Amino acid sequence: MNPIILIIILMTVMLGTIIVMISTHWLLIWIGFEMNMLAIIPIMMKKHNPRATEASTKYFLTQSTASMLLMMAIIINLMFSGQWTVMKLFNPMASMLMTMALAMKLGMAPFHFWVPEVTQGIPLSSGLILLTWQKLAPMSVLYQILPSINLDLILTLSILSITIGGWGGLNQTQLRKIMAYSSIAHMGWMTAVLLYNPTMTLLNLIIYIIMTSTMFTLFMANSTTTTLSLSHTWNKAPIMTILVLITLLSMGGLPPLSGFMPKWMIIQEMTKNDSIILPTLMAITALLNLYFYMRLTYSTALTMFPSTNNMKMKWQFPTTKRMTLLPTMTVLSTMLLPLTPILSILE
Amino acid sequence: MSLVYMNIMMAFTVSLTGLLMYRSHLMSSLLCLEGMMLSLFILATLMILNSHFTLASMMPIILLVFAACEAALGLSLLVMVSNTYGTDYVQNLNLLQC
Amino acid sequence: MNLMITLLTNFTLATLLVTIAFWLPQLNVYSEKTSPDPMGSARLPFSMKFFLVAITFLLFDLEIALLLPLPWASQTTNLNTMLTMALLLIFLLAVSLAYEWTQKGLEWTE
Amino acid sequence: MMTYIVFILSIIFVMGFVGFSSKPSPIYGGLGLIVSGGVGCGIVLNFGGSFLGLMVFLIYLGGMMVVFGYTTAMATEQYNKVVLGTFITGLLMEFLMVYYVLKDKEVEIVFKFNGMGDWVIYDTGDSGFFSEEAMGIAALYSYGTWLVIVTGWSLLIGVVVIMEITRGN
Amino acid sequence: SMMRWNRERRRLQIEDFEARIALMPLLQAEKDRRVLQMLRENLEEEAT
Amino acid sequence: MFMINVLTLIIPILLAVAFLTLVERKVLGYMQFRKGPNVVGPYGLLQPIADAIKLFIKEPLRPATSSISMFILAPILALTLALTMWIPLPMPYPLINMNLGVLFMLAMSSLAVYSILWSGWASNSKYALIGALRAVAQTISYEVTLAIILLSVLLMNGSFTLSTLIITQEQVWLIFPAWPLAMMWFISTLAETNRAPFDLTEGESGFNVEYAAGPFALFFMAEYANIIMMNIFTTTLFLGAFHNPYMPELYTINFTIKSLLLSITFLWIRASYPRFRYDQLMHLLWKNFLPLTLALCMWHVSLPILLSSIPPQT
Amino acid sequence: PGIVELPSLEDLKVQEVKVSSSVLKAAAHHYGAQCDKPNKEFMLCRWEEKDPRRCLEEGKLVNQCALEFFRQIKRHCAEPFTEYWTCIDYSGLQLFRRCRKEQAQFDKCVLDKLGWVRPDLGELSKVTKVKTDRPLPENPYHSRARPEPNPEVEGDLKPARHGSRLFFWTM
Amino acid sequence: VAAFLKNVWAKEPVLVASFAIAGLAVILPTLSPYTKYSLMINRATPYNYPVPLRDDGNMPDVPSHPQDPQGPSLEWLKRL
Ligand SMILES: CCCCCCCCCCCCCCCCCC(=O)OC[C@H](COP(=O)([O-])OC[C@H](O)COP(=O)([O-])OC[C@H](COC(=O)CCCCCCCCCCCCCCCCC)OC(=O)CCCCCCCCCCCCCCCCC)OC(=O)CCCCCCCCCCCCCCCCC
Ligand SMILES: CCCCCCCCCCCCCCCCCC(=O)OC[C@H](COP(=O)([O-])OCC[N+](C)(C)C)OC(=O)CCCCCCCCCCCCCCCCC
Ligand SMILES: CCCCCCCCCCCCCCCCCC(=O)OC[C@H](COP(=O)(O)OCCN)OC(=O)CCCCCCCCCCCCCCCCC
Ligand SMILES: CCCCCCCCCCCCCCCCCC(=O)OC[C@H](COP(=O)(O)OCCN)OC(=O)CCCCCCCCCCCCCCCCC
Ligand SMILES: CCCCCCCCCCCCCCCCCC(=O)OC[C@H](COP(=O)(O)OCCN)OC(=O)CCCCCCCCCCCCCCCCC
Ligand SMILES: CCCCCCCCCCCCCCCCCC(=O)OC[C@H](COP(=O)(O)OCCN)OC(=O)CCCCCCCCCCCCCCCCC
Ligand SMILES: CCCCCCCCCCC1=C(C)C(=O)C(OC)=C(OC)C1=O
Repeated sequence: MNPIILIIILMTVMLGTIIVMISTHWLLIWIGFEMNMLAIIPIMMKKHNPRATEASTKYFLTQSTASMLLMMAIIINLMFSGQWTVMKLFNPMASMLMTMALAMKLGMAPFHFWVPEVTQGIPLSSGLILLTWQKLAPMSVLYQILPSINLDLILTLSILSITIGGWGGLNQTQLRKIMAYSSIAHMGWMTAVLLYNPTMTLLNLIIYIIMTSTMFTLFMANSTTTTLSLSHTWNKAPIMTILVLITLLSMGGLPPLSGFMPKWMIIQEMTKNDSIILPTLMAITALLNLYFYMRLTYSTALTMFPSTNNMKMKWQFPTTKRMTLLPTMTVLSTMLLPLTPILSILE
Repeated sequence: MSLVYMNIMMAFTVSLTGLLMYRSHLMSSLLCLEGMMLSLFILATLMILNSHFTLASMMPIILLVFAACEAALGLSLLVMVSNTYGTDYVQNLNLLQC
Repeated sequence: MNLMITLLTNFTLATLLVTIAFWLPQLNVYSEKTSPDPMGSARLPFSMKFFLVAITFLLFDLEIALLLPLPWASQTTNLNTMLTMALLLIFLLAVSLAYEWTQKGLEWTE
Repeated sequence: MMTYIVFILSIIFVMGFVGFSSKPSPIYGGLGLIVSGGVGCGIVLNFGGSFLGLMVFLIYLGGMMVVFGYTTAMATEQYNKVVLGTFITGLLMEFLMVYYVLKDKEVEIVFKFNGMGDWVIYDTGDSGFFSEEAMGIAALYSYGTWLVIVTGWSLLIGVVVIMEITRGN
Repeated sequence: SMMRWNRERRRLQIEDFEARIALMPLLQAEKDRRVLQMLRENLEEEAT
Repeated sequence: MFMINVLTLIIPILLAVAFLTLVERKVLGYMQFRKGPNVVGPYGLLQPIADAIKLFIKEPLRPATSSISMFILAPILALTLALTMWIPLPMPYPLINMNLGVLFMLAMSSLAVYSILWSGWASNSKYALIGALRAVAQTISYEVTLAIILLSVLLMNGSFTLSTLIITQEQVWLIFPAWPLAMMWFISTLAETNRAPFDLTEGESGFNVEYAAGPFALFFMAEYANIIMMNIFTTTLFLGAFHNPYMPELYTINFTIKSLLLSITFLWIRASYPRFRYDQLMHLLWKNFLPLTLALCMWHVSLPILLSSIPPQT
Repeated sequence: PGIVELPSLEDLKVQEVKVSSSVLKAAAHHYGAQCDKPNKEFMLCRWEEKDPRRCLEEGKLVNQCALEFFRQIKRHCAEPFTEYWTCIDYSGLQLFRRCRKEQAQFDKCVLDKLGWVRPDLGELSKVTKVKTDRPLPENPYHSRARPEPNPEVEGDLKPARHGSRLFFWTM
Repeated sequence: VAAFLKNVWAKEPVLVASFAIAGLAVILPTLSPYTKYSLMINRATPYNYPVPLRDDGNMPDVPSHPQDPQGPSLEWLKRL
């Protein structure tokens, strides 16, 4: 791609998400989602192979269906309220359709079935955009309509996302599908605390974006898309095994790491509202996520898989890749738990 | 409420269930998607013309234009699928199971 | 109402002439014909260029749809804003045409 | 009967969708969506949306379904039970809706719907020397500055996007 | 030529609009009595 | 009484299309230093009648169609659209006086490519389908400059009302402020009707070669109805005549003479030029007419504002 | 809810202005000049009361002052007015510009026999002021009392007592 | 700045005419003395009813009648 065209298209992706974040009219919400989808389609077809076209086709169909359900929710809101303010909705049918549309955009279960496919079909940078930046606009719309969201629906979507993202990653060896099922489980954790305390939703989103950006940046810096090529990292760059170790132990939520920070705070807000069974079962289900994280750490950091002979050639060349913000994101995704009361800046 | 809204919502649900149950062609899916858009256009239009809400009369045109651009993008994706397999059959798009 | 009558009359006269043109020479008993194209049986090769000119039509047609309320929009009292946005829409259609030019999109059907 | 005419068009509208949602072939489905666009345009025109109905013709039908039929004719090389069963299923469900809301003057599928003719919901005044819908669309250039900017930018970006993804390089 | 003639056409439009404006109070009074006539007839037949 | 008015619209359309074929053969005769038909009738006035009776008893060509239904629908759609383009035409009074008659005609002419597309797919010939796709791409290409030129002209009108376009041109023809729009408009209407030098359905297969003599004659007469109609619309749009409201036949005689001269100008352009190659009229549209059309659209937006010549809405 | 309060059919009886729209449009500028005061009293009452039932009598004054307008045309200048509205009436859009000599004869005859001056371009579209005796409505929308707002913030902003109070953090 | 202009007018007169007419359309309404009258004519066009004001007693600029001297005038439009 022309680098100017890449810059303009990424600015248009950012422009669509910012238009979702700043607008007060539902048509401009729908326009921001349309602009976001339209501009992110060339990011997914960056390498021009049939898997990228299949992934972009599946992504287009799911996001287009969600955009139509979003506009139907908007139009039913205009029926039953005669206005367009991006606020609570004035009909439970429009609220259900908008919650379904945003669950389709986030890829929350049972609308999750596109997320491990599309992330597999696209490069690591476009998968990073899809799993970090593409969550921000629907979580903003869910942030602003929470006086109308059905509790039973949002918690059903949450627990179904956490369980299916837990069981889905246990069978994987491809790293992008592992990050995609990790995405489904973490979006379940974000929407489970939305009606209780949306500041903890924003906290979980920020810590998730930091940890996912760290893991995709490590996968780009080591050029590894599979488990078994990630296991060659100790013979190529031994520091990267330490970094994937501490970041995967963070993403499982082990204290004293910072990925323990969101889910604990989520439990801290779900027991105030007299829900004990639900965050307990959520926390027990997150052990599955931690299990396949531990599988990746056993393959990469804590053991040494056998390498090949041609690795000895790559010993003579340092990494020329711009590992952008990788030490910053590595420090932030691990050593941030002593600064847990910083979360009040998200209120 | 009014009787024409029943038919326009039922049209949106019929085009929904057509778009949610693929047969073989991706073009038929795109036609169901644009039927969903057309019913949204009609429903928005009948409300805004009924309510005499003047500033939203430019709203359905916008709802047309973006979504037709969306349709263009969908057609382009279909063509790329058709330039890989020769057909736009949705069962050819199954490589991402593994 | 008069429009619907006129459409029905035009459609009925068209259907009547098509029925006459498909069934007046069927009354003859001419002969049965056995009758056993530049391409013989080769499948139609896809042209990327015909699809690109149709999509370029579709996108410029959407930009035209935006341009269509200008004879009404000239009547406004916010004329500086109206003129700025009219020139901006026609300029963005021109920038779309220029980008379609410079990346060789208008080639071999120029 | 003529007081129900928009309703009648809407019935045909729903019938037209059971045309292409059952998906016989994308070309007959294209034809069914064209007929659906024409009758939905008639529904729009009978409330006073003249400009919006001519946008359905010029831009949806004459603009976009032309490109759908054009792209479709460059595929699906020229020469079912599920289609026929789906079509009769949708038609019988729609005529049961018609029968219920005409025998009862009220129905409730998801929302409550009156069964009177939809002429009853109109306004009893005049708009003077202008169409209100024409002036609301004319306000796109005076009041709709941000909407014009984001729409024209999305169309320019859409041109760029189609030229990037249809190139293969 | 279009300058001179469209300025004349705007003046003729203002003359038509001021004829309309001068007629609107009579039409508004007749419209009010019209709709109250119809509502009183509907009320009496609802009563019977 | 209104049905009589519809019949006195659409039966003279068919008669004028019938004798336009004679006028074309005669005028193309004398421009080619020969005569046209003068044997069959006195001065050849029975040539269209004889040819209609010949074509309506010719053997049906009997194709194997991919679709029977669209093969029937394409002549029906062609004739229906070619007859409904006439009903808002103010000559001096339209049959249907509608507020948005210009946009109505632009819409109903945008729908005319489906007859070409459906007849191309309804044939089993792949080469006929390729010709249909080329003809549709040509027509939808020139519709872009139709819409933008037409918008730029109606910026001087004030509305989409076709009858207002007579009031607009009472002091001067609208070809004087808009002759570059008029000449690109005229060549774009020449390319809409697939008329020479843009007739690639006869340049070396047409989209409608599988039709029998009757239905192909119906396509042919829908095409000539479109030709006469677009010449009348161009006459109304740029050469608007004097109209005395107490004597409407003065306007009828005047627009009739101008529309006849413009149809003969179509006949005289096909007697003068070779065809374009297909990419060459694509080059003519996208790289020549469309940049000038966008530039003149900017000019005709900004020009009533800078001269204080904004036309009235009503 | 309540019962709607409609005026009786006797309260709606008035001597109508039974003339066609070309008669009204041909006399429109002199009607706006001569019948200014009851018309603007009625339209001020109509935009202030937002209820036609509260505006009936003024409306009757309109329907009383229009007739006295037309009788004074019928007593003096019936034939130039008749020729003029006939020429207006021929046009399907009822153009003023087609009928300037009949307008000139009617304006001449009215200016000589009644002294009425036809308003210039701009005058009938002016916003005028109306002296009334009816009171200004204190609640034309028939609205109830608004809810009291939430209590605002006041006072100095003290630091958080012993910090965040988040489980063990002392700041 | 002059050889390039004669070069592009020799090669591409369609595009030179296009950019020239577009440049005139951009810059010329800001240089025209009659752009003000377009605004003044569009605000002089009475689509709505001139809803009168209640005479409080102190409004010296608001007329009591259309034929009064005070109020907005259209002498500039009749004269130009
Ligand atoms: C005249 C103008 C100038 C005046 C100057 C006056 C000062 C002069 C001296 C200048 C230097 C001052 C340094 C800061 C003051 C002392 C802070 C302190 O000790 O807080 C006690 C703090 C609470 O004890 P305390 O008896 O209640 O308070 C005594 C004071 O009143 C403490 O006051 P407080 O109660 O107001 O403290 C507030 C609150 C008090 O704390 C709390 O409310 C409790 C919550 C604390 C965080 C708990 C997080 C639990 C989960 C994560 C566990 C971390 C893993 C362990 C480390 C892994 C390996 C690095 O602190 C925090 O929440 C901040 C977080 C902890 C950071 C403390 C400062 C560290 C600076 C250097 C960092 C180097 C790495 C240290 C280790 C990294 C982890 C801390 O102790 C702990 O939490 C124990 C953990 C160790 C704390 C860091 C010790 C700092 C000195 C390290 C030097 C050796 C470095 C060796 C190499 C690097 C490591 C391998
Ligand atoms: C409506 C009534 C009739 C209207 C007039 C039409 C009658 C004459 C018709 C003759 C027969 C035509 C048959 C088809 C012809 C097709 C070929 C053809 O002509 O192609 C078009 C040709 C194409 O030229 P070309 O393709 O030969 O040129 C070569 C181009 N390159 C280098 C790219 C290969 O010309 C145009 O596109 C021009 C269209 C009209 C332009 C009008 C411009 C008006 C002046 C503007 C201002 C200029 C000064 C600068 C600014 C000053 C400001 C103060
Ligand atoms: C309430 C919150 C509101 C919002 C707050 C802000 C949210 C920020 C969300 C961040 C989302 C980041 C999305 C990904 C980056 C986008 C640009 C991009 O595509 O970068 C990748 C780029 C592609 O280069 P390429 O050459 O294609 O690489 C493949 C190999 N050839 O280049 C590369 O591949 C270089 C390799 C390293 C790239 C690292 C990028 C990290 C970006 C995220 C930083 C962490 C988030 C910011 C801090 C927390 C904010 C909440
Ligand atoms: C009950 C009794 C009637 C039964 C049904 C019949 C209905 C009426 C049909 C028409 C009249 C019947 C006779 C037809 C012609 C017979 C005579 C004939 O052929 O005369 C030849 C003569 C020209 O001589 P020619 O041989 O051409 O010599 C060449 C010059 N050296 O030819 C001429 O001079 C010209 C001949 C013209 C033929 C008539 C005109 C055409 C038909 C008009 C009506 C039908 C079509 C209506 C319009 C259709 C759509 C356009
Ligand atoms: C394959 C199928 C068969 C194909 C061949 C036949 C169909 C194609 C050719 C005919 C196309 C039909 C077009 C019908 C609508 C045209 C638009 C229209 O109505 O514009 C005229 C006018 C708008 O102007 P305006 O003056 O503002 O309105 C009157 C206010 N005084 O508005 C009016 O005057 C409004 C009049 C009342 C409303 C008329 C509604 C018409 C009936 C519904 C649509 C019928 C066509 C459906 C099929 C389309 C093509 C598939
Ligand atoms: C600022 C006002 C608004 C401007 C934007 C709106 C313009 C309205 C018209 C829309 C035009 C859209 C398409 C424009 C594409 C331009 C790029 C281009 O065509 O480059 C290629 C061309 C050489 O053509 P080639 O590639 O060989 O194609 C085969 C034909 N020979 O290369 C060329 O021919 C060179 C073209 C550039 C030079 C043109 C100079 C004209 C100068 C006129 C006077 C100044 C007018 C004021 C504006 C500034 C212009 C720079
Ligand atoms: C309803 C039928 C009316 C009469 C038919 C149309 C008028 C006669 C046109 C004859 C004709 C001529 C002269 C003709 O030259 C020609 O070939 C190009 C045709 O197409 C096959 C024709 O149809």
